[PDB]
Amino acid sequence: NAMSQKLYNMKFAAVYLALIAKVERKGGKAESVHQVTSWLTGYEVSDVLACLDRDVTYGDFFRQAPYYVPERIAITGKICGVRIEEIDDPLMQEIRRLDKLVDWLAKGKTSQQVLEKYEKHK
Repeated sequence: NAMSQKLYNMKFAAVYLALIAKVERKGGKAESVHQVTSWLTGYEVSDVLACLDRDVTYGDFFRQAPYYVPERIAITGKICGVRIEEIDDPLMQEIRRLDKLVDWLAKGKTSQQVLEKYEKHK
């Protein structure tokens, strides 16, 4: 429930491990989190894991994402109290899109089901 830009300067590793803990507490798997994070940001799963041993901030992880996936614009709706598509701050908006993907995992979707939700075909 970190809502402000104070989030950007919190350490990546602790913040990301808390996402995983949420999913594991609800019977999901750490690997599913890595998979949806990789999909969203363009980071390889191994890249995400390497960041656990760095002192990079959560904000700087998102600022340096190699390739945001086009289908992420379809990640709409509410999370952490606010409408994702109406978030003005572009960095917070990507962060909240990850929170939405992780919410699906905490709610029992596999990463395959989450990707299938947002990948759009002609």
